[PDB]
Amino acid sequence: DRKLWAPGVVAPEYLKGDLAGDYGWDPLGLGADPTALKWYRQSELQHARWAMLGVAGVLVQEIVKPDVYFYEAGLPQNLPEPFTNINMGGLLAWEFILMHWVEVRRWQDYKNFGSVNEDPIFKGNKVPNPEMGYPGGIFDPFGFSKGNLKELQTKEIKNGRLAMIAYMAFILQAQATGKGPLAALSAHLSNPFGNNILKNIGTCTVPHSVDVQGLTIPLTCLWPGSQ
Amino acid sequence: LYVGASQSSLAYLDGSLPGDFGFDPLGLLDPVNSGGFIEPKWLQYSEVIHARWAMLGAAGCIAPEVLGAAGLIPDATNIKWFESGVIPPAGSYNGYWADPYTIFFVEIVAMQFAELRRLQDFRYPGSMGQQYFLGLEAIFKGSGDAAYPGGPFFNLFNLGKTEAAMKELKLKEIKNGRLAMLAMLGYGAQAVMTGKGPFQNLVEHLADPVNNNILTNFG
Amino acid sequence: KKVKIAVDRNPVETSFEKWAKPGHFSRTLSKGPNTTTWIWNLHADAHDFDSHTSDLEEISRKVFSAHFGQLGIIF
Amino acid sequence: MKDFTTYLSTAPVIATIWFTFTAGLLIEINRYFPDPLVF
Amino acid sequence: VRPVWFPGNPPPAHLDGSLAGDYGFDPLFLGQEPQTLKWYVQAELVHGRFAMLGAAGIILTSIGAKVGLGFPEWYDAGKVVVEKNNIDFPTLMVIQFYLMGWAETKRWYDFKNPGSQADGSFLGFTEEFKGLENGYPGGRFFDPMGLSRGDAAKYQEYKQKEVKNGRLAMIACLGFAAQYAATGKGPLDNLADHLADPNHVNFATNGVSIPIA
Amino acid sequence: YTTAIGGLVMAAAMFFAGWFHYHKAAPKLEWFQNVESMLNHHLGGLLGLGSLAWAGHQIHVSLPVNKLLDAGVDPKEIPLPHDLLLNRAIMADLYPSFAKGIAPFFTLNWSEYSDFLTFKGGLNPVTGGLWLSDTAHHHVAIAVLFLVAGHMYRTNWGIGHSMKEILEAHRGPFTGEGHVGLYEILTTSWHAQLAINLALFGSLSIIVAHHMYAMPPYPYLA
Amino acid sequence: FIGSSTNLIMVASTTATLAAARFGLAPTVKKNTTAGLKLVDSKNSAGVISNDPAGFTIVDVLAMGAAGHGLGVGIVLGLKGIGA
Repeated sequence: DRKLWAPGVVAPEYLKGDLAGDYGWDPLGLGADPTALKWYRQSELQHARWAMLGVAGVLVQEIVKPDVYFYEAGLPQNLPEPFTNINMGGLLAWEFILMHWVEVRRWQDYKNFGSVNEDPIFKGNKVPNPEMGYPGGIFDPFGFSKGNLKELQTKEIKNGRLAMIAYMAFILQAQATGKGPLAALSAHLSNPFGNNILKNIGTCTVPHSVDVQGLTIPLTCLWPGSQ
Repeated sequence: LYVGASQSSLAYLDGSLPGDFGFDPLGLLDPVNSGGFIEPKWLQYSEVIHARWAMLGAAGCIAPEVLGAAGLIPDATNIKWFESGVIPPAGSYNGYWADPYTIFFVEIVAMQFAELRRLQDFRYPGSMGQQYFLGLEAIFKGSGDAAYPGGPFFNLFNLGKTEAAMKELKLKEIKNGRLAMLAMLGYGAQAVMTGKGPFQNLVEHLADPVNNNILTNFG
Repeated sequence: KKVKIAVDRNPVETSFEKWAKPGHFSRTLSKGPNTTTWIWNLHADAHDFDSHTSDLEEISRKVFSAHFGQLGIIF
Repeated sequence: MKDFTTYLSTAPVIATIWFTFTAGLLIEINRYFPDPLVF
Repeated sequence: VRPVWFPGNPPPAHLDGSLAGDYGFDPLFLGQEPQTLKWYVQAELVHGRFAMLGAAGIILTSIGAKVGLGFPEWYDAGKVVVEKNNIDFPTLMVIQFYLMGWAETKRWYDFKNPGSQADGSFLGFTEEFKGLENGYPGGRFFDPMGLSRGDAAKYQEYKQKEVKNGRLAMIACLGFAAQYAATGKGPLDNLADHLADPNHVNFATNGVSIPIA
Repeated sequence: YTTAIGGLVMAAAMFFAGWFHYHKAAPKLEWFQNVESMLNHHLGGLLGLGSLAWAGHQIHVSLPVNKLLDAGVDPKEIPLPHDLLLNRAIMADLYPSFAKGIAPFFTLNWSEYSDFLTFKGGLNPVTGGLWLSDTAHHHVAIAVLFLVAGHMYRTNWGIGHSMKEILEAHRGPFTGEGHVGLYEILTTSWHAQLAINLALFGSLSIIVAHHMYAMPPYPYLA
Repeated sequence: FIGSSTNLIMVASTTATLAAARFGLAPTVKKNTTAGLKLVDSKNSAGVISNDPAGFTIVDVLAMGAAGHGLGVGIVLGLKGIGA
């Protein structure tokens, strides 16, 4: 049988190894309901892909632009040309409209599987969509799905889980030290016994609030550290 | 087995319960004409609950002083257990994220949810596994014994699969809990007597045992 | 010979059914009033626990609970 | 609840409630109309 | 089977889940009798609807008071309205009592005798006052959109939504009264003060709720 | 006000206890017939522990507060009872023996506590009542005496006394059998116990009236 | 305090009362007394088990310790009251 999440533990009845990356891990029994299990699988896939994109973006941004802090990169004054000091209202409007459209399409696909595959404007443009959360077609133009989709899906979910943990690590490292992941790694490599979680914890480098152009946005750390 | 045992207690103490050493000179587990709260199920349940709470209490009352003596935690923290905000006349800590009453209200809601659901599993065995609780009812089914519910969360690593292993671990748990209960009683008595932390009392006693004891601390 | 805690579980059910039936404690008063004398009797034998029944256990239980009621009034 | 209402319908409880109502009415009348001797 | 107020405890025998918002909550057995339960159902519905209207009005007026619109607080709106406009307070009281007396008396006698207000003795109207269920007076007047005479399942869902929103509104009105009695400010002022500093601006720091704090 | 709230809580507890003991957990007849155990508890626990607890309150609250009150200190300026119970400096200043702690009690140096445990007698010339140090020492002695008296009857071990045996052993030539059957009478009849208790209780109330007017124990009472 | 008169008197009193009950000279949990102060067998309800050959239980230790402490306290306070 497959290797579980712990030696000697017994996997739940609903976790028979059908989904990719199944380790029989469910201490809260949230997967007991099949509908809830499907929704949680979609949520896990979304979190995994978004976290992988965020981790890759933070790393590439720190490599290409080391003088820009990723935590404060959302400020309009830190945006690159020609988007510097741009109005955030129009930007939020653009993102809201586009993301709302794509997320409503994805949600409708979840509610009714295989019902929004066709393009609503140009008829005939459809995606195969063999499983929920795996549309394919235009989303996979390189044709990497015509093989062992199970092992590839396992690799995707495992890399996504690792990226989720890594992104939260980046967030807490930035909230406790005020620097990016590569900067924190270099600082720890300079003196491992002086720069670590033993001393960096308890201090919250994030300010109380920030005035984004006209309105103020409140900020806080994940733990009650010293401001 | 232990001192103070008698033939009266040995009639109903056959060794089935964990930690059964035949020590009951007051006859509190007599099943004949028993009721209310003085009955074997409630008494055993209360003993294991006190055991776990006292284990957490002993570890939490000695951890900040020990960690502060080693330099792992700063000097702002590392205060006595009775000066952390428990008893304001004895001392309080103002470094929390909110006042102790706000945190106390949060604790009221949290503890009421946990304790009331636990009580319902004791009163109605398995009743916490049917009503919707955001999918958490799958791990609140419990078992026959309210003191040992188990499940995917309460038994996370599935420890004690064998009956003998479970009995061994239960005996270890009750013994550690009884030791922790005695330790908590000693912590309170030392706090009232010496007015210092338990770790400080242990260090002072190890430095000079003849001149640092309950006899010399009377005056 | 052995001093222990001897207690019976749930002997009397908590209900308001007997609250609507005056004189239930007495066999003679449970029939109902026919004359005004009955009313006075209803108050003259309310605490006469040994007159309601001959069971010493029931009388002792009633006395012990009545003591708690008296202590509550005093408090 | 039926037994409780029947208990409340007994002579001492009814007399207590009725006398409390009558006494309260007389007290409130004498409070809003102090010292009434003649009509 | 259905979710109850306190999980694990069986619901009472007089609460079988037929009514809207039934959670088996009756520890004092106030509605144990059927007629008393029917009367209490109508009382709870009236209370919930009045609390919903009151909560919506208080929230809207507080919203207008927070922004520069000149709206007064809910605890001063009566005085502001009676003094700003030449309105006599006893006259308004009598008018409201007349209209409410007519409506409530018709509702009361319909509760005592169901369908008795449909005889046509009130200006010839018959079907507009027949009444669908207890506390649910359907018709073209009270329900002009006809949401109660179409899609029975949707009607039951709306009944559950109505009773739950009414209970929440009753709790909200009690919260408004307690917040004004303790802090002395408007509800949105309390909400803004809490959003400014939630760790130090709450009921545990107002100095009135917890006297030992 | 706090005492009134506590009294209401105690009243609720008493009513709950009566309901619980009549409808949920009712004691059996053999439980009520444990006169030896009941007498041991009433003598030691109730009377002795109550006297000891009141002696502790008098030593830690009544004595310093009343000493400052008789000295002319305003009640607002007098430290709170918990302040007196929290630090040894204030109590040591008011009573020097408090500087030694509870050490003289365990080393059998009770004479050191003579500052707050006296035999003054008479009355306080400032308040007209009995000296509170005398009342505190009185309650201490009463607590020790009642605690000793609470270990006389046999309950579950060999040590102790059996009242039936004591009653049966008292028999002279002028009274025939003696106290035979008295143990069964007092363990089966509530009216006989009520008669004895009411007689001694009324006599005690009269004794209380006499001792209270003759030796006024409260300040500004005489 | 160690070696003083109070300590020696208290230790001697406790040892004397504990040794009397163990060697059949004082009442115990197993042996009672009649009206003529003669040792007789008892009927203890607990029946405390003890590995001691004379049946000395922990209850006997507590009873003898309390009696010895009372005797020692009385002797110490009496000697302190007469100038001895």
